[PDB]
Amino acid sequence: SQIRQNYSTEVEAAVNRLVNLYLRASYTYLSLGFYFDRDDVALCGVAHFFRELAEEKREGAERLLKMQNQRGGRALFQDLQKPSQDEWGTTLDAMKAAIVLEKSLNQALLDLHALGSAQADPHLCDFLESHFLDEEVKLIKKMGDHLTNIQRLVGSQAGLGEYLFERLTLKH
Amino acid sequence: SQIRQNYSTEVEAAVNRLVNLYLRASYTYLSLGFYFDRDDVALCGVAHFFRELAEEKREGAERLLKMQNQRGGRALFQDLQKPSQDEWGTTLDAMKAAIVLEKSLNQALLDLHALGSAQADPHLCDFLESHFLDEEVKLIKKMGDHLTNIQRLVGSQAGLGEYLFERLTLKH
Amino acid sequence: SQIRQNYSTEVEAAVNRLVNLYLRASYTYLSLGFYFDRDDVALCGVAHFFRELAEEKREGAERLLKMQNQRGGRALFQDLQKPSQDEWGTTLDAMKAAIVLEKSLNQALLDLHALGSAQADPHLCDFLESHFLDEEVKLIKKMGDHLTNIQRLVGSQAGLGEYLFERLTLKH
Amino acid sequence: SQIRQNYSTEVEAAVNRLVNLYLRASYTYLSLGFYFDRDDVALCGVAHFFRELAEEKREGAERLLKMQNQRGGRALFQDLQKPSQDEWGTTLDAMKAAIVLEKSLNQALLDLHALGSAQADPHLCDFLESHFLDEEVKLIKKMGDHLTNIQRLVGSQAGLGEYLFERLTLKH
Amino acid sequence: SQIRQNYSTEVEAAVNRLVNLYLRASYTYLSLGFYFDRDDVALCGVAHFFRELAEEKREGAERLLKMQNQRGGRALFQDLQKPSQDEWGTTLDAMKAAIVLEKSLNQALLDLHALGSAQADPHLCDFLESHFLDEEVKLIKKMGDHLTNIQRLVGSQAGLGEYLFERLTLKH
Ligand SMILES: [Pd+2]
Ligand SMILES: [Pd+2]
Ligand SMILES: [Pd+2]
Ligand SMILES: [Pd+2]
Ligand SMILES: [Pd+2]
Ligand SMILES: [Pd+2]
Ligand SMILES: [Pd+2]
Ligand SMILES: [Pd+2]
Ligand SMILES: [Pd+2]
Ligand SMILES: [Pd+2]
Repeated sequence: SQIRQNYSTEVEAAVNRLVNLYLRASYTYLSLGFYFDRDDVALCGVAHFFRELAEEKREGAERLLKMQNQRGGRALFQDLQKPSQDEWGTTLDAMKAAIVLEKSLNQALLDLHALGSAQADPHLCDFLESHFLDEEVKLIKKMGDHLTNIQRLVGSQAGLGEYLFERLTLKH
Repeated sequence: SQIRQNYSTEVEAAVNRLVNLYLRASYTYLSLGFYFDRDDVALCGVAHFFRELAEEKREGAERLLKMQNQRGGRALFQDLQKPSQDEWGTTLDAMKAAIVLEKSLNQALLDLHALGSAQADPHLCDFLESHFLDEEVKLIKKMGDHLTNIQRLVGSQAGLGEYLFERLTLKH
Repeated sequence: SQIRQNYSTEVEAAVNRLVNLYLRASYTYLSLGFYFDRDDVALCGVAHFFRELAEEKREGAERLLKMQNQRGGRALFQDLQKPSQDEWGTTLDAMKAAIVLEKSLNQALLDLHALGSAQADPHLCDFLESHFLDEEVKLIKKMGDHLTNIQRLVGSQAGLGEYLFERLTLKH
Repeated sequence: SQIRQNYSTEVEAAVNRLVNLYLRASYTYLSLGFYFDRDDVALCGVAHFFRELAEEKREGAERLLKMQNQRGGRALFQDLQKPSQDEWGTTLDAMKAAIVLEKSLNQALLDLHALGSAQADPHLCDFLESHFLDEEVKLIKKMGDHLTNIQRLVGSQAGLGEYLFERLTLKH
Repeated sequence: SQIRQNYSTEVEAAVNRLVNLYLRASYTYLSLGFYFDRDDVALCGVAHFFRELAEEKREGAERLLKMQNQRGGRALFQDLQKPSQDEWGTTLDAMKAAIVLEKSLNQALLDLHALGSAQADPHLCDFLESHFLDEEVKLIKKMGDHLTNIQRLVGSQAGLGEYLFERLTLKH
């Protein structure tokens, strides 16, 4: 290094883990994105929603890696586990799986902020705030909104509701 | 001629047949296009979808004919059989008939490419690639997507789903 | 006069009657237009569709009156009977009543053309062609298209279909 | 239907026949268009002249089909016979065959107008006037002009005249 | 090298030969181009037609050489034989010699594609397709068209036809 200052080995390690988490989340969204582009699923707006998220999670991993280098920490990459599912069911199933995924990332961010606080590392605490914490809260709110609307559309005709939600809410 | 080189009589004949196939497909789509413009059918977006395809298949026949002349082959036209139906039923029925039609054209293209390969005619093989093969794959994918969405909309209220699909997917 | 030439008293009288018919049709559409603007009916697109027709039928009467003066005939106005209904029921009911109304105007136009032919009055025959006959055919076709779509939307949930048709077909 | 008014079964049938005629004429011009693009014929302006006509005749069939639906008639398609020739000889031969073809279409239009008159169908009579009758007269006049100029160029050197006509009159 | 992969010595050698062929063809067209600029020949459009081809064949050799380096093959240049003639006779003679030349290049391209296929070298097969095969087919078609028109103009007055072709087809 030569630059490292007030940056604990504990935070460095947690940041590398959080990179793996974000990359895993990107991979999961990549899978979701292609599943909804299958000719037997064919929900364009849902596919684009998840493809967009795959890109956001990748960008989050890259921002963490840049920060790791800015602090004099060292990136360490691990094997990326495949997503939990090969097929993702309905839009409802997928949005449920998405909120749980996001909740898990948010909790990892909270655990890291807690560690930053315990380690008296305010640069970390700020970094997470501006790039990650508020973004997660806004995203989880949106998914909750979507889940509520998906659920109101289930009714007795599930196909009709799945079509209308994709057409009228997720418009490409 | 004076220009013909490496262009077998077998390929020349197959190209003339494929022209007839494409023209037949154009005629079929012309019929479909007008059927959905009937006052007792009246699905504007479906009519435009098939009218657009009638034009594409005609253009495909014309490109084959131009290629036939470029190679020194001779166009031979045959009687064009009328479409298989006078009335085409629902949007679902029509999209089903469309995919089968496209599959039959795609298989004719594949048979011709195979013949090109057996005849060692790379100009042919390339021509088909760029103008026909990838276009068919994209088109069949789209029709599969449409079929999936049509089918999800059938539910218990078929009229409602047929209206919504035309309004929200085929928007003119 | 001083200008009247080849213009029979029979045609002059029929033209005055046709003016009354067109004005009556305008009045009927005026009533329809306001009925769909009632707070307990409230179908904006349907209201605008009929208001637009009230204006078209008025313009048709004015064109006939201008022609009457161009030929040296004399406008004679009669009492305008009120519309056949005070309340018009559903969009379906109204579109049914509209097509019958239009059919009755079209038949009056046909009867007048027949009279023009019997009276050897080609200026009349042409006038009706360009301003009235083709317009009626296009309009009746459109109403037939609408009726078909309204009817497909009735299903088991009439309110839903009436709302969707107004929102998605009659968009203001 | 629900819209059909003053539209006889005789006219409906004649319109379907006239569609077949126009489509046949389009096919004939398509054949002519490609024949003049053969490397051993190679008269660019003549090819474009006939290709342009193939498109015009197709558009004429489509306008008739649209009108058939506007009146509440039902399109019925028949097998399209191949053109009368596989090879078309000289520009002269082709222009001679073109005028006869056009004369045959014009006579079909005249027969249909006569039927419209006998059936007291002024909408038909007008439709044919504006879209077909005057167009045929202008086109036949042009072909007559071309035939006269082709014939003056035959002389003792037929190749020279055929080249000059294509270069100087049919300029692409 | 360090980059060479799936690139046989047989293909490398054939590519070097094809470079020599293309350069020879450029030289031949250079000779043709200047012959038609002689004060006692003086056919401007014919000169420009061949000068343009000299440049195209040179560009083809350069594209092959670039590809040879892209694959890790090594350019080897050989003595360039002078053209088969010092004087080229009529436009007809020259266009005849041009088509034979082009046919010989096309056959070399076909032989190389065949070799690519036997050597399982798809990058080669594609390269030839896009840059060479379709270009040759279009060019040979054009020369066939020209030959047909030249021949129709010979008549009984060869000078007149040679002048008219240069003026009216090869316009600079
Ligand atoms: Pd999409
Ligand atoms: Pd999309
Ligand atoms: Pd439409
Ligand atoms: Pd439309
Ligand atoms: Pd309104
Ligand atoms: Pd409104
Ligand atoms: Pd051309
Ligand atoms: Pd041209
Ligand atoms: Pd020059
Ligand atoms: Pd010059």
